[PDB]
Amino acid sequence: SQLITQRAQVSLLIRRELTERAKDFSLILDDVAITELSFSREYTAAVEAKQVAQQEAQRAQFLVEKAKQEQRQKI
Amino acid sequence: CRSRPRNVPVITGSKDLQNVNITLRILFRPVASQLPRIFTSIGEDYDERVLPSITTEILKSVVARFDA
Repeated sequence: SQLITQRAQVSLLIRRELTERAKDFSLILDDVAITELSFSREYTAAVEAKQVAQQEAQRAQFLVEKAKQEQRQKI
Repeated sequence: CRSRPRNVPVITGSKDLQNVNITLRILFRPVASQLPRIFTSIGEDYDERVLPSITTEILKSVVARFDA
């Protein structure tokens, strides 16, 4: 999650450290960015499942409202 | 007599004996003065005879002492 959000600074740190690694190799680095950061399947899917769980609690809350209306309807 | 990087991979057994693949880059170059001897014994192609042996034996020496 930090690699995704804090990624600008991830770029900065990886850039410093590769600059110091590649200086010994006789080449000059000027501008470099970290561009791909993906994680396998599950973080986004579970986040959306959590959102669906919240909205399903709300959906059942209005199932509960129709429970009131069926309450008095069937009275 | 300039510099060259050479990458040696080692499938080293760690302490828990997990086969860990470690690729080591060794930057290297020859020595100016003893290029005569270097050719009498080895020849023009001094570099390739050396880097893999030392690097493999030594990455094994190291990561053998270390865990996955």
